Amino acid sequence: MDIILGIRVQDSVILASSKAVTRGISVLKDSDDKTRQLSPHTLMSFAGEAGDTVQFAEYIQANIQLYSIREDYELSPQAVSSFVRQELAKSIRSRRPYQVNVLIGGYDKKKNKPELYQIDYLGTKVELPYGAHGYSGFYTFSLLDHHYRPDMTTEEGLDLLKLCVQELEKRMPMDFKGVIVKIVDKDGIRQVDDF
Amino acid sequence: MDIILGIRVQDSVILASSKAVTRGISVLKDSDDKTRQLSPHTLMSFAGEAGDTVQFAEYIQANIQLYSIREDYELSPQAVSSFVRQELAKSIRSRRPYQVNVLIGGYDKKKNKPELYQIDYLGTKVELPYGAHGYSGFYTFSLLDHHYRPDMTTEEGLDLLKLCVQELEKRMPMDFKGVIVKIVDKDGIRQVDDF
Amino acid sequence: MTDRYSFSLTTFSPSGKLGQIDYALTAVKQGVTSLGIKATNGVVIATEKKSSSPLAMSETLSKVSLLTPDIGAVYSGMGPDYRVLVDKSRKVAHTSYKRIYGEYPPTKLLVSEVAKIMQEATQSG
Amino acid sequence: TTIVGVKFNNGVVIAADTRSTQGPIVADKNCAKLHRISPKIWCAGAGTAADTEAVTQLIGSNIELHSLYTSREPRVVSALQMLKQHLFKYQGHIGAYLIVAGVDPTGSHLFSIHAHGSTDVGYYLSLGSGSLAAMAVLESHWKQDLTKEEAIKLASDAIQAGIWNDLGSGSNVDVCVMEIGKDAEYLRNYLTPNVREEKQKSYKFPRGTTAVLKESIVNICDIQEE
Amino acid sequence: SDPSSINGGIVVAMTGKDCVAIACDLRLGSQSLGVSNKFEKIFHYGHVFLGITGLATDVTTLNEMFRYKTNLYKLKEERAIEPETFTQLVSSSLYERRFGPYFVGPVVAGINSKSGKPFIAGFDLIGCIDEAKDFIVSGTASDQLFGMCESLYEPNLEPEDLFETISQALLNAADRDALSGWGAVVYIIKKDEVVKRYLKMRQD
Amino acid sequence: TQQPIVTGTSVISMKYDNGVIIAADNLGSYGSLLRFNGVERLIPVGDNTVVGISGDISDMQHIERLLKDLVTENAYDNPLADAEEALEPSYIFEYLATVMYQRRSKMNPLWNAIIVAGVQSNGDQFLRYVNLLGVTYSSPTLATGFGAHMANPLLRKVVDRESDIPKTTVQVAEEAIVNAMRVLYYRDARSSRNFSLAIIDKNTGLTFKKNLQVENMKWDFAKDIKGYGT
Amino acid sequence: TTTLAFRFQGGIIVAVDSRATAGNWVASQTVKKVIEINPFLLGTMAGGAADCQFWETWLGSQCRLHELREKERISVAAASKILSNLVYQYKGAGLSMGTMICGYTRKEGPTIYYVDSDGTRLKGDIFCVGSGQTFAYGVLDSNYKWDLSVEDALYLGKRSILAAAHRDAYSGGSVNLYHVTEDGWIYHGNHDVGELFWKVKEEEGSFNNVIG
Amino acid sequence: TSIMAVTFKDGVILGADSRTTTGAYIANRVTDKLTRVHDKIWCCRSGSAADTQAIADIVQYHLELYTSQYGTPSTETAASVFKELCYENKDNLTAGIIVAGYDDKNKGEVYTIPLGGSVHKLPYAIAGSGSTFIYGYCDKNFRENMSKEETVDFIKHSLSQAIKWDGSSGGVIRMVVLTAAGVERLIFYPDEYEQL
Amino acid sequence: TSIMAVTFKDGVILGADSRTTTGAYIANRVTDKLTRVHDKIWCCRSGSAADTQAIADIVQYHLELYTSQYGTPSTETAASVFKELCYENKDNLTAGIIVAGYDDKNKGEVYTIPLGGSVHKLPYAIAGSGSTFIYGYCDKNFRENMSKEETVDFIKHSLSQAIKWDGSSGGVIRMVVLTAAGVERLIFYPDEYEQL
Amino acid sequence: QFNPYGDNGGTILGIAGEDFAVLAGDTRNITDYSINSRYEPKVFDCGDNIVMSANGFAADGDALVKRFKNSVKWYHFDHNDKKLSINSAARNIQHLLYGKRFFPYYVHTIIAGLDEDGKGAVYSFDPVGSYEREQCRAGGAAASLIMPFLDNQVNFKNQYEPGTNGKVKKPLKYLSVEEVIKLVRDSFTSATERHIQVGDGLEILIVTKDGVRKEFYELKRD
Ligand SMILES: *C(=O)CCCCCCCCCCCCC
Ligand SMILES: *C(=O)CCCCCCCCCCCCC
Ligand SMILES: [Cl-]
Ligand SMILES: [Mg+2]
Ligand SMILES: [Mg+2]
Ligand SMILES: [Mg+2]
Ligand SMILES: [Mg+2]
Repeated sequence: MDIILGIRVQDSVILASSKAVTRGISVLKDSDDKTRQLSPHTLMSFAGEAGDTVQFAEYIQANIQLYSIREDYELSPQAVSSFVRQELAKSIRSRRPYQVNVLIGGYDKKKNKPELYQIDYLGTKVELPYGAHGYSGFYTFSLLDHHYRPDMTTEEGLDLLKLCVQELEKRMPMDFKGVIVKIVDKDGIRQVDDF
Repeated sequence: MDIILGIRVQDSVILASSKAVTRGISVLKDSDDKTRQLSPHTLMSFAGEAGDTVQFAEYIQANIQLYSIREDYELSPQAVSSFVRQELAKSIRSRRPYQVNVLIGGYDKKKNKPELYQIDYLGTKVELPYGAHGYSGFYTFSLLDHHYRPDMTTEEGLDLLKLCVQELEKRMPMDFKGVIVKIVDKDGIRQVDDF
Repeated sequence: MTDRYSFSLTTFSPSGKLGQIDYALTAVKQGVTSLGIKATNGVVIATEKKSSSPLAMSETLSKVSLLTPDIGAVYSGMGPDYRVLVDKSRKVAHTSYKRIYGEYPPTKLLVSEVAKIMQEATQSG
Repeated sequence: TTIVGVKFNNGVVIAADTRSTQGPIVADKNCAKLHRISPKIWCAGAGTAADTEAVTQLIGSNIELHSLYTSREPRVVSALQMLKQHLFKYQGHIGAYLIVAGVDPTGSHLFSIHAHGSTDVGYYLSLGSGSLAAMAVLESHWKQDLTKEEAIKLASDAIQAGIWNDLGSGSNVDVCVMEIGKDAEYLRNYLTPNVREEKQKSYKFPRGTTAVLKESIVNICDIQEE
Repeated sequence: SDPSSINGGIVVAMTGKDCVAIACDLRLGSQSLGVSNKFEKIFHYGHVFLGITGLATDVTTLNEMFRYKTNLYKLKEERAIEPETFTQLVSSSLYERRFGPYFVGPVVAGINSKSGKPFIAGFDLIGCIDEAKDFIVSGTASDQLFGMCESLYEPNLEPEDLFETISQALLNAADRDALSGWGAVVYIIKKDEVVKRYLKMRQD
Repeated sequence: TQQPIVTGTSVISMKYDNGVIIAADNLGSYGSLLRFNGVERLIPVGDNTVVGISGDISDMQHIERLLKDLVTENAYDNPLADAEEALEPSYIFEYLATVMYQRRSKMNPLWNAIIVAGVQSNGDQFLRYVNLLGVTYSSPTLATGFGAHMANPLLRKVVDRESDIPKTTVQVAEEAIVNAMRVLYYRDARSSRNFSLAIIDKNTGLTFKKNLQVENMKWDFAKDIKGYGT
Repeated sequence: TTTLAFRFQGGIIVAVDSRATAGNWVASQTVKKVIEINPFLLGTMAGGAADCQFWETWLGSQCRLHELREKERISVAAASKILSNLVYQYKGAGLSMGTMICGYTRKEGPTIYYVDSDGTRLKGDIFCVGSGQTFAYGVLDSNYKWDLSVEDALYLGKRSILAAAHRDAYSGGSVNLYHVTEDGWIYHGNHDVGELFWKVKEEEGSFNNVIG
Repeated sequence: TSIMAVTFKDGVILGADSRTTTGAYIANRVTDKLTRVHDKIWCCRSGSAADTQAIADIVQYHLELYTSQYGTPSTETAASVFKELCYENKDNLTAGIIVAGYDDKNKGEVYTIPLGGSVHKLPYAIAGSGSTFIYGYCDKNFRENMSKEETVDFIKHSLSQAIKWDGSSGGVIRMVVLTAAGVERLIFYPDEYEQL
Repeated sequence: TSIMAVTFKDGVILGADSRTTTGAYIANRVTDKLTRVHDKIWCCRSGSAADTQAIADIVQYHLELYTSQYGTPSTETAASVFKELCYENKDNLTAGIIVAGYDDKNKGEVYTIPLGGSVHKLPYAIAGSGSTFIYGYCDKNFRENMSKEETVDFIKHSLSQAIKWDGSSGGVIRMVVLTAAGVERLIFYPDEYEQL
Repeated sequence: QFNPYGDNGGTILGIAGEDFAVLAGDTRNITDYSINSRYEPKVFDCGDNIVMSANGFAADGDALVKRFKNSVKWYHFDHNDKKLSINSAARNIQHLLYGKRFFPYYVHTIIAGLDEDGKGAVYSFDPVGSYEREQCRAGGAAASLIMPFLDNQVNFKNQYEPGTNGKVKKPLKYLSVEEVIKLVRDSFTSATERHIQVGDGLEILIVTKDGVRKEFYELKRD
C-alpha cells in the first residue's frame, strides 16, 4: 500500500496509516486498516506488495500471540521488533521474499517508555523518534526535524501528525483517502475515530 | 496532464479540466488552466505530454487568431476542429509527434448550435454530445450515457458534471485537485469561478 | 558556369506583342504543310516527307509519331523541336496519367500537358 | 504462389497458379499472377503482391518509352537489367521474386529475379512457396528439345504439383506461351481443377428478415438545373 | 499497439444482378473503450463508393485525399471518375507511401455508368488490388466476414435479396468481434438510384 | 534442449500393393561439411520392419540401441519370439512414439524424424511417421525434411489415395522412390549420391539393398548456360 | 469480463455479464460467471476462465468438508480465506483470477469478500471486478443506497452491467442476476443485452447518443 | 561456393563450381560464377550473388569506358576498380572476388579481393566456402610455370575435393582459359571429377 | 588444435600438435594431446582442455577397473566408455576425441567421437580446428595397409599443412605408434616439418 | 531454442440436436505449408456413447484422447462397470487439462453425446480446462469462419419474421439430423474455400441412443 507514518512522543507511540487500497486504475476501498495488534501494548503498521503485507502481518501476529500464551507474558517491543527483523532478514534470501515494510509502535511496561521501530523488507531495523516508509518520509521528515520535541504530549503529537498529513495531501499526486491514527501507551492501543 | 471532460447541452458546450500539474513525485501547481480561447466562440482544452500540450495549444491559437484578423471573420467550430485534426494527423508522422489530446467546445453562430469535438494525438476526430480523454471516460461515460438528455439546460448540465467530478474524486487514485469549468455559448466564453 | 539566364527571353513589347512567340509562328509558316481531317469513324493526319537529300533515307525520319496507342501527332516548323516534344509528350502521358489511373490519357488532356510544356518555354528563364 | 518457366524448341512458356492468400486466409480465389512487361515479354511474380505488381508496371512503362525512343521492339535482357538494378537499389525491401520470359529480335529468353537483385539463367525455373513441389516435377520430366505442346503440359503439371501439395498455392493454372515469330497467347484459367461443388442448401433469406432503422435516397447526381 | 486493430471496425461489399451492396459497422473505439457509434466508414465520390477500415485518423485522411483527387479529376476530365479508374487511383495513392503506409483496408464498390457492369475491389494497406467477382471483406472481423460471405453468398441476387444477405453477413460477423458493431449501415447501389439503410443490432 | 550436430537428411517411403518401400542416403552432415559418407540410417527390426531415421545421428545411434534391446527383451521367456509373439511394426512404432513424446515433454527431445515401414502379421502394410515433438501421422507416402517438399509430390502422383495402393506394383513403386532420391540429390545441398533402400513385401519378406547410387543424371544442358543474364 | 456485488438493507445483489473473449475474438456469450458453492454462498469469476472455474468449484468441496467436520455452515470470512490462502501459495506462477465471495450467515450477516490472484483479500459493501469495472462503478456509486428495495437493487445491478456491456468491448452477451438473503441466494434470470438495451433505452429515456 | 585462379606458362585459368544455395536448398545447380569484365580480364564471384553481380556489371561498364578512351586496360587496373567498389562499400557488401586476366606484356596475373576490400597479387588464389578444405592440397600440389593440361588437372582435382567436402559447393566444374591464343571455356561433369 | 589417427599394416599411429591457445595468446607451446587410457589404447583430445582432461581421467579409471575384473578391454569398449560420457553430458561438454588402440585379434582400430557424442569407426580420422584445411590433402593421400614409415610421413605432412594454415595449431608434432612390438613416442620440431 | 509446441491445423465442429449429437472434423493434417496426411482421423469414439476431438497440436491432442479413453476404462473398473455420463466425462477432462495448467495441452477440445435425459449434448474446453455445455461449437483453424454462420443458421441470430420488421424474432425450431449434416457439410465446404489448412476429407460421428455412426465426405484437396 502507500503511506505509513510513526511518531514516538513523551508517553506514547502514534501510528498513522492511509485508508486507500488502489488496484490498477480503481480505488477499491477507502477504509482499509493497514495494522495488526501483535500484543496488548505492541502495534505493527505495514505497507508493500498486495497479499504479502496482510499474509506477513497476520503470520507475525499469530507467532507473538503463541509466545504470549506459552509464557503467560508479553514480549518487550524491542524483542518483538528483533523477531520481526529476523523473519524479514530470513525472507530477503528466500525463493520469493516478503515485499513488506513495517513500523512497530510499542509501549515497554517494564521501562515505562514508548518505542518506535522502522523495519524495511530487507530486515533493516532502526529505533527512531519518528519514522516513515516509501515516499512519505521525503515530505514529512523536514516538518518532524523542525517541530519534533521529545517531551511533547500526545495532544501535541497529534497536531504535528495533522501538519504531516496536510503536507502529504497538498504535494503527493496519489489520493490516499486520509489516514487511520492509533495511539500505543501504558493503557494499551486505541484508535482516534476523528482525524 | 490528467482529466479533461466535455459535455454539449441544448444551447452551450461545457469543458471541465483538472487544475493539478504533477511533475515526478511532487504536485507543483493546483491552479493550472488547461485551455486556450482559439476565437470568441471556440475554446480548446488539452492534455498529454509536458511542454507539447501548451506549445501545441498556443500554436493553434496563434493560427486561428491570424485567420480571424486576415478575413475579419470567425471560423466555424467544425472548420477549427478540421484544421486542428489535420495538424495532429500531420504531426503523428513527424520526427517528434505532438503528444497532445484535445477537446474543442464551440458555439456555431451561423447554425445557432453548440458543438463538441474530441481529437486525440493521432488526429482521430469525432463530434460527440459528451467526451473525455485518458482514464476520465472509463468512469464518466457510464454516468453520461445513463443521465444525458439532449434538451438539458446549462444549469442541469453543470449539475451533471458535478456528479462526474465526484465519481472521479471517489474512484481515481490520482488527486487532480478539482477542475476549472468553462461554458461556451452564443454570448462567448465564461469561467464558473465556484465548482 | 551555372545557367545564369534565370530571366524571361520572351517579354511584352510596347504594342502588347510577345515577339519570340510571333517569330516562332513565322518559323512555323516557313515549315512544310501538314493537315488534319476528322471523319465520323476516324481522324487522318498527313504531311510531305521533304527529303533534305536523295541519299538520305526519309523512312528513318518520322514526321508522324505515335504518342499513345490511340493518339498520333504531326507538325509544321522546326523538326528537332518537334522530336523532343514527342519524347516529353510520350513520357508525360505515363508519369502524369497512366502510372496514376492505369489507362492512357484522353486526347484533350494529353494535348493540355503538351500545351503546358510549350507555354513554360514561353515564360521560363 | 507456384509459378514456373519452361523453354521449348521455338519459344518459352511460363505458367502460374491463381490463389492469393493473406496469412492462412484465401483473399483472392482467382488472382492473375501473369503480368505483361511488353507484348512479347511476360513475367509471373511471387513474394509481396503489391511489390510484384508495382515493379512490373514501372519497368513495363519504362520499356514502352524505351521501345518508342529506339524504334525497336523491347528485349528481355533490358527488362531483366532494369528490374534487377531497381530491386538491388532497394536491398530486398521490395519483396518481388519474378520469373521473366519473352521473345525479341535476339530470340527466346527465360530468367528469374530475386528481391535482393540476383538473377538466374535456365531452361526450366520455379519460384514461390510451392517451387519445391514444382521443381520436383520439372527435374523428373524435363528434357532438351521440348515441343510447344510438351512444354505447356510440363509447365501446367509443375503448377498442379504446387496447387495440390503446397497450402500457399491452389485454385487454377494460368499459362502464357511466347513463341518466336508469333503473337504471345495469354491462356487465363488454362486449367480449372478446383470448382466448388454445389452447396447442400440455399441461404437466400425471406425479404424483410433484417431489421431496418432508417431508409434514404443517396444523391449521386450533380447539382441540378432550374 | 497494432494500428489496424486500435479503433476496430469492418466493411463488406457484394455484387448482385445489375447492382452492388457495400456495408460497414459504426463503432470507433480506443481498444476496449467504445468512443463513437456514428463513425461511418463508407464515403462516395460521384457514383463510386469507398469503404475504409483500420486506423481511424487514416480513414479520415484518405477520404479527404480521394475527395481532393476525384474533384480535380472531374474539373479536368469533365466527367465523374468510374469504379475501375478510381480503384487504380487508390492503389497508386497507397503504394506511393510504401515505406510509411496508411494502416487501412479500403473497399471500392460501384456500377460503371457506361457499361452498367457491377464492380467491387479490395486492397491491402500498401495498395495491392483484390478484384473479386462475388464479395470483398475488410477490418478486424474479416475472418468472420469471409466465413459468413462464403456460405451465405450466391450469384445474381436481386437488390432487395442482396440487402438481406450482406446485412446478415455483417451483423453475425460483428457479433463475434469485440471491436466491431455499435450499429451498421448498408448501401444498395443501382445504376441511377442508391438506398442507404441503418440496421438495428445489439449495442454491446 | 540441445541443437543437432551430426545430421542425416530426407527419409522417403511409400506403400504398394503387397508391402512398403523405404529409402535414405548414407550421409552424416556436420553443418555445411559433408563429414561422414558411410552412415546407415535404415535399421531393420526382425524380418518384418525397417525404421528410417533422419536428424541428429548421436540420438539415432541411441534409438538403434533401444530397438536392439527391444528385440532381446521380447525374446525373454517367449517361446513364440520367432512366431506369433514376434515384434510387429505397430508395436515398434508405438514404443518409439511413446519415447519421442515423453522426451519432448521433459524438454530434452531426441532430435529426429522417424518413419517405421513394415508389414503386420495379417499382411497389412504399416507406414507411420513420428518426430522430436511426438507428432504422429500415416499416409500412402511419407517423407522427412526435404523429402516432404520434393519426394511426396512425385510419390503422390503414383499413389494419390488409399485406392491407388492395390494398383501399384513393387517395380513402379521402387522406380518412383529411386527417381525421388535422384531429384533430392539435384536439389538438397546435404544429400549424397550413395543411399540404402529397403522393401518389406508380405510374400518375399525383407529385401535390404545397400550401396545404391543415383544414376541417369541430366547435366549436359549446363554447357549451354553462359553468364547470369547478358 | 464485468462483474459486481453490493450490500443493502434487502441483502446482497450479485450481477455478472456472460461474455468470454480470446484476443478480439468472442469465444462465447453463454458463459456463467456465478458459481453456486451452496444455498448461501456465491462466487463471481473474472480474469482466467480455467483458474476461476477450477478453484471456485474446489472451494465448494472445501466448504462441504468444513460443514461435514464442524456440523455448521462455513462463514463467508473462512470460505473466502481458504481461496485467498490457496491462490497465495500459487503467487508468481501466473494464476489470473479476481473474484467476489458473497454469502449470508447469522454471525456475519450479508458479507462480500474481494479475493485476488495477487493474494489481496478485502471485505467491503460494493465491489466491481473485470475490464468493465469502471463503467459499472459510475452507475452504482451515483444510485447506491442502503435503503433499496430487492426490486430496485436488482435493477441497479442489471443496469450497471448494461452500462459496462455497452462501453467495454470485452463485456456483454447477457446479464445473470442473483439476490442473496437470510434464507439463501435466489436466481433472477438471464437477460440478453441485445433485447435489454432497447428495452431500458425506451423505458428509462437513457442512451440518447445511440439511435433506435 | 568453390572458386580458384591459377597462373601457368601460357597464361591463367579460372575454375569454379556451378552450385548456388538458399539455406540447404539448391536454387541453381548450373550457375556460371566466371564472369567477363573485359575480353581477356575475367573474375570469380563468391558471397552474395546480388552484390557480386551488381559489382561485376559496374566494373564491365568502367573497363568498357576505359577502353573507349585509353585502349585495353591492364589486369591490375581491373583489380583496382573491383577494390575501389569493395573497399569504399565494405559496410554494405558481402563479396569475395578473384580477378584473373591475360596481358601480352604482363602475361597471366591473379588478384584476390577478400571481404575487407584489400588486394593481394598471387601466383594462384582460392576463395569461397569450399576453399577451406583444399588449402593443404593446393599448397602441396601448386607449382609455377605449369602446362595448360597440368593446370586444368590441378584445378579439376582441387575443386573436386572442395566440392566433395563442402555442402554449399557442387554441380559442374566450369573453367575459363586465358592465353595469347584467345578465350576457351571448359566444363567437367560429376561422373568425370567424382571418380578422381 | 590439429589431431589425427591413421591405421596401417603393423597397427595404428596417433598424431597431434603441441599448441594450446587462450584467445590469440599461446598458454602452452609444448602440450601433450595424446593421452593413455590403457597400455595400447590412447586418445586425441580436442575442444575444452578442462572437459577433455576430465573425461580422459574417468575413462582411464573405468578401463583400469575393467582390466582388474575382465582383463584387457577392446578399443571398441574404450570408444563406448568415451561415447557414454560425451553423449550423456553433451549439453555441458565441448570435447572432440579420436580413440585409437591396438588389439592382437582386431589389430589397429580408430574411432572418432565428434561434439554430438556419436561414434564413427574409420580407417583414419582427423579432428580439431586445423583438420578443416587438410580434408582435401588427407583424402587424396591416404591408402590402407601403409608401412610405419609411410604412415609417419602421411601424418607429418598432413599436420604440417594443418599447422601452417591454422593459427590455433603449432609447436611440435607429437606422435604415438601402437603395434604388437609395443608403444613408441615420436616428436618432430618446426625446423623439420616446416620445410616439407 | 527448442519449441515443444506445433500447429497441425485442422478444424472441428460439434452440434447438439434434440435427441442426437454430431462431432465433425476435417481429415487434413499439416505443418506450415506442407500436407502430412489427407486422411488422419481426428474425431474418436471413446466408449460409453461419447465422441471426442482435441484439435490444435496433434501430439497433445492424441495424448489427451488416449488419457481420457484410459480414464473411461478405469471408471468401469473402479465403479462396477457404471456408464460414464457426458457431464461426468466433461468434468474429468477439465482435471486432465488443468493438471498441466503450467505446461498446457495446445488443443481446443470438444466432446459430444447424450445427457442422462437422452437429449443431445456438446461440451467445449479451452486449452487449460475451462469448459461449458453448448448447443453449437466450431474449434480449430477455421472456427472464426464457421461460428458466425452457425450463430445465424442454427440459433437464427439477427433473423426476424417478415412483415413485423425487427419486432418478432424467427422462432428457434429444432433441427433434424439430416438438417444438421447439411449445415456441417456447407460449413466445411465454405471453410475449405477460404482456409488453406482445411480440406481433403470431412469425417462426421453421429451419436444417438442406438450408438455411434460414421459418415465420410470428400473435400477439395488444393
Ligand atoms: C499483405 O497482406 C501485407 C504485406 C505488406 C508488408 C509490409 C507492411 C509494412 C508495415 C510497416 C511496419 C511499421 C509498423 C509500425
Ligand atoms: C484463454 O485465454 C485460454 C488461454 C490458453 C493459453 C494456452 C497457452 C499455450 C501456449 C503456452 C506456452 C507455454 C510454454 C511453456
Ligand atoms: Cl591440455
Ligand atoms: Mg529502513
Ligand atoms: Mg461491449
Ligand atoms: Mg601455426
Ligand atoms: Mg494445396
